[PDB]
Amino acid sequence: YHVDLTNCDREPIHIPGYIQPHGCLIACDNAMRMVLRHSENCGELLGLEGDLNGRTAEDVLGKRLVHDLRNALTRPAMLPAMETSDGRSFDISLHRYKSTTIIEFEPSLGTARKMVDRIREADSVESLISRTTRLVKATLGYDRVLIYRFEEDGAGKVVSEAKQPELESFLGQYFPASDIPQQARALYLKNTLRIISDASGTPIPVLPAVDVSGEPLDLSYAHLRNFSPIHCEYLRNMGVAASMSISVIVDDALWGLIVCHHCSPRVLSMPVRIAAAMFGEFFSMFLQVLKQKRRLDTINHAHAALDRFLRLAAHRANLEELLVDSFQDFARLIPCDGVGLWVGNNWHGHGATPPHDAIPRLARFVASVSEGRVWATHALSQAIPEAEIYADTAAGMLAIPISQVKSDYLLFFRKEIVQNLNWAGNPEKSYETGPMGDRLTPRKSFAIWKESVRLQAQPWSEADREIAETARIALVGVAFHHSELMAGL
Ligand SMILES: *C/C=C1/C(=C/C2=NC(=C\c3[nH]c(/C=C4/NC(=O)C(C=C)=C4C)c(C)c3CCC(=O)O)/C(CCC(=O)O)=C2C)NC(=O)[C@H]1C
Repeated sequence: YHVDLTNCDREPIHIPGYIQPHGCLIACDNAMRMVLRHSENCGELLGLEGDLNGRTAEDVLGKRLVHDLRNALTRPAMLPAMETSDGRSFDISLHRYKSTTIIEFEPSLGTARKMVDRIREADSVESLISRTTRLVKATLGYDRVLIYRFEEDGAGKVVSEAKQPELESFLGQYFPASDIPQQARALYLKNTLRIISDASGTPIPVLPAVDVSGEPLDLSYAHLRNFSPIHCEYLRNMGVAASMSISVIVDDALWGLIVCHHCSPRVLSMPVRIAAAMFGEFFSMFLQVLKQKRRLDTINHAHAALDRFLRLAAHRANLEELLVDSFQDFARLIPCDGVGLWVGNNWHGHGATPPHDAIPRLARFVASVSEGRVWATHALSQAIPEAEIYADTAAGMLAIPISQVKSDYLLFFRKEIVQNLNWAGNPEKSYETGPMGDRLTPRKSFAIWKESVRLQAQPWSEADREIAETARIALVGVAFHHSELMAGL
């Protein structure tokens, strides 16, 4: 077995058989009686000799320490400043997973509260995320701090950045979903924090990698777990020697990551990591609440806007004329780059929309698939091949029925997503490569993403769809109310 670009999507990164060099690791049985595995550097760090496997935990660590560890017993217990029998001092991380006890040893001020105080008053998602990269960079001292937000398809967008002036910007850039494989996302979801202390360091083998019964050691919750050589190469091509990531959990899902990159080796001590993880939890909670508030404000605004229109309709004899005069104002309901009105087989457009002569084909399509419901796509050329030609202007379409009887619609459009990019990076910046080649570089990642979203628009969110359904009911309703008046006209 060797990992490469053909099979890295399935790399079993939870069982790498190695740890990072800034600590050592002992695996014991579920009762913590016997040593089953140990990293090769345990002898050096703990002051021991030969094969530790088979020796008892007490033999290896001391009765005192084993007692304290048992008492501490999948969320790892953090025990700063513990001592082994001979007086060597360690920050110890202890957990049980799959009924194996894993003990991690690192040879070894109100920070979290003060950091959290500086974000608690953020009053929008942007205000929260902008200040956080700045704050985390200043407090933790990394050369770059980013926040990635995952799109619905899994792609990452770099939504905030604080960096050393001489580093290139990645702000507004996207990376393909495949840049972080599924197993990596599963581990990000399980552990608040992920540390890479030295990307160019030499990893330390776990002894044995595979036990007598054929089982590998599952290091899913071990902070010393080594990382993929694919990512190692990616980091090295970027000039990045160390990282720490904080998982952003919103509504029980992985919303994104706060990622700290350092151009030289770096690892935070256990007490600072505890503070950073606590910060991450509060950041996640506050973000969750701010997203929810923004959604509420958006729905509230839309209802008020629909009421304003209904108020006008109550003083107009001719609803169709009112719609022809007003339809552009519905662009305020749902973010869009254009909007149009298809009523009585005539088209009226505003903003970025398909060309006038393309509309009858589009309207026939909408009438065939709507079935009196909101219908939406962010890949219009997949439904109408001829739409490819105008994808630069209108690649996404959301259609709202506005009559219970006639095939009349209000149509919202969005441009293909590359047209709305706001990328702060340097197009002249290039990257060196290793054996796997230029795939493992930001430049190439971004190019792959751009190619993957050709002819597609930003997807219509659940909130967009909810507003559209409310608008359908309002407009179908008022059309029915005016139907005798319009029959007369
Ligand atoms: C086929 C597998 C691939 C792969 C695997 C891994 N990626 C991991 C982390 C990771 N990779 C990236 C990708 C980036 N794309 C960019 O464009 C960019 C910067 C502009 C970056 C940094 C990211 C964002 C991350 C998240 C951590 C970080 O940002 O430093 C990963 C886990 C590493 C670990 O064990 O902690 C695996 C495994 N990466 C690939 O690119 C493909 C080929």
